[PDB]
Amino acid sequence: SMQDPIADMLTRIRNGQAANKAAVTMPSSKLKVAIANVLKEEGFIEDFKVEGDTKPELELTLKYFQGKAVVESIQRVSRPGLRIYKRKDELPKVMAGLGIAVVSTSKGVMTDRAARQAGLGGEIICYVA
Amino acid sequence: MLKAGVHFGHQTRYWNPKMKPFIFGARNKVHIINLEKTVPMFNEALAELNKIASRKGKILFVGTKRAASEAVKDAALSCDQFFVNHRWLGGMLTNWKTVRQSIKRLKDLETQSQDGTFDKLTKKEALMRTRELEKLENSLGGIKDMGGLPDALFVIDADHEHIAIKEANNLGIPVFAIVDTNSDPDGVDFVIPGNDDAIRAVTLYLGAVAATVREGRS
Amino acid sequence: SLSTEATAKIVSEFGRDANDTGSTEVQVALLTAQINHLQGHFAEHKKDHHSRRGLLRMVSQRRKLLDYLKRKDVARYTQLIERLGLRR
RNA sequence: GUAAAGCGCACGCAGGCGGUUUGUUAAGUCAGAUGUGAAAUCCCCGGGCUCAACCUGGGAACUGCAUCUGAUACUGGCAAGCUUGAGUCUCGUAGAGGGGGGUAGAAUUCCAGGUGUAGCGGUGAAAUGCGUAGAGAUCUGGAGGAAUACCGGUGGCGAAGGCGGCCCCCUGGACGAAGACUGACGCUCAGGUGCGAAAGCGUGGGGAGCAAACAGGAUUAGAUACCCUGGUAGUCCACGCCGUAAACGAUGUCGACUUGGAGGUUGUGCCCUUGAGGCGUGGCUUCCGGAGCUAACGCGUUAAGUCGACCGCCUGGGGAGUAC
Ligand SMILES: [Mg+2]
Ligand SMILES: [Mg+2]
Ligand SMILES: [Mg+2]
Ligand SMILES: [Mg+2]
Ligand SMILES: [Mg+2]
Ligand SMILES: [Mg+2]
Ligand SMILES: [Mg+2]
Ligand SMILES: [Mg+2]
Ligand SMILES: [Mg+2]
Repeated sequence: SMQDPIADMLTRIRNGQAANKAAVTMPSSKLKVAIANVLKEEGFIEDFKVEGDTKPELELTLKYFQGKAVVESIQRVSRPGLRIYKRKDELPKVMAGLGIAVVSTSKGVMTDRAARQAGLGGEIICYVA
Repeated sequence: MLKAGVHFGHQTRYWNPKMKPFIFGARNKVHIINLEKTVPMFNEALAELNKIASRKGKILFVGTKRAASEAVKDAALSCDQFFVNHRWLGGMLTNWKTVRQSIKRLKDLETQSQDGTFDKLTKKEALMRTRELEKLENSLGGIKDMGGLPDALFVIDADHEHIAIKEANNLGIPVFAIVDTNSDPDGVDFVIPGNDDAIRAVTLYLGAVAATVREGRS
Repeated sequence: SLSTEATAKIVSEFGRDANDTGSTEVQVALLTAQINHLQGHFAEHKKDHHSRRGLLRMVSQRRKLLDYLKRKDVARYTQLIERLGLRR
């Protein structure tokens, strides 16, 4: 079952990007949003929406560049049944910096760089290259 | 459809998920080429063409298809153009260095029986070779005079002249083809969603491009 | 497996409202139905393993429903078991 | 998947993982501080022996544990819900699903009698064998047992193994339809429990055909076989036992994504339904194939593609799935 919601979003993204699709649909959730936000605020997706008041969806728009998709690669990290928490001096650097590491901190779910400089660690999420 | 409203769509239901972004419907059990959005590729296909055409660029025109042949043989004859409508050999582009030589015979043997150098020696001899020329002018007589590698190339429908695009894209020759439904618009960097035959259709677009070609060079 | 009246009957008898068969009570009851009644079809035949396999489903499905109750509410549980003498 | 490797298949305790909203807690988590982490090693910068090895000052580090002060996104606890997961109700549809009891017809074998008379049976030939005590053939009646032609199929059902005439009884699952309802009650599962082709075992029945064993007749250099003529267990039944198979898709269960083509089976919505018919929209299922995957063969929305929860298993061949 959907024991891991986050993973669904990540996977649903790369898969779509591969089949060349405008956006992607999926039931959003509190976290799914914050995560998707970073994906936008960082340059991986045009925008996103959450249709449905009773049952929230997610008009996550996919982004592309030349003859290829922007999202070159994105995999899950702190997956369930195997969580991952790192300290301020532990936060990794996705693709030597050319990538992003979504991390959830007690101050919010931003990128590695932001959370790192802020001086606080947090549970990692994914490594959107 | 601007004016090309004389072919609309074709290819029953075999189609191709790739050519999808170039359809309007499927009435009468067959997809309908979205000529409403084909107009861009239509006249524009000649745009990028006139450019290389102005530089006396060597532009080829393939189309072995029975129906196209008789019409293509004249298409490139607009001026400084070459045509290939008789089974695209496997080397007249990627392995030109070889075929280019086989052409020689075509030249001489032709100019031979063309002038006075033919009715010499024995008859049987000439009689036996008085044909070779023909077969040669078919698979070369149109792309013979070509100095070397063509600046670009324009083929009717991808599928058919599959090899044409292949050998080309390998050298880096622009692909000006008219892919439709079944056709695969991946080998053609210059998408031209349109019928793959229909006399009234082919002719219309045949001499069509030629325009920017002849109008290109000054 | 069961019958219209037989079912509908036990339903209301455990449904605060009507057509609320989803109710945990109605389920536990409806489940035990073919259960404590199929005993006959099994007291004999025996070799009827295929239908046996299913018997367990309505048994286990009923089991989880009970354990669930004990967690979502103590009362209803300790009060429902009695009406059927379940759990010994 | 075929190299070593998916338990033959189910149910399920423990364990692992857990859809969504809010609040609350602040345990995991992170930030800070404080102890403490012996010194010596190690490391950085720097000194001292002619350099170096060696010695040495200071710092870093000692991945850690404990307490205190915060932060609250995320995991957990808790409280209240929420409906899309799961399930219940209703009405239907399809089915070689299962147990039980009858029953029908075709054929085989055997018995009895008629007609009839020199063969038959079998083979590559033959022979053994059955025939003048009258076979074979053919006809009439009878007894008995096992299996159900055609339909029948890329078909259907089942967890697996498996499951075919018809009729009834008892019964399991699956699927659609529009709703009504419960409100995460879920996914997986070591061990455990149960199911398990065929053969085999026990007791007791039954026994037509087929047939291990065994006996003849051939074949052959030999023929403990293939072929022929016979034929015992068994095959069938009830109850109990044994658990194996190329228990094979040689591919664990569950959930979500991902171009297409043709065909099958079964359900439903709408439609001049007038009409076979058109447009859809579910379950299951064949074959072809794109991306990608693959060592290749090949897999390909029923994946061997892209991912997530859980479990089982492999670590060179022979010895050996043997010994103990
Ligand atoms: Mg092998
Ligand atoms: Mg193997
Ligand atoms: Mg298996
Ligand atoms: Mg120390
Ligand atoms: Mg919480
Ligand atoms: Mg047996
Ligand atoms: Mg026996
Ligand atoms: Mg099935
Ligand atoms: Mg295939």
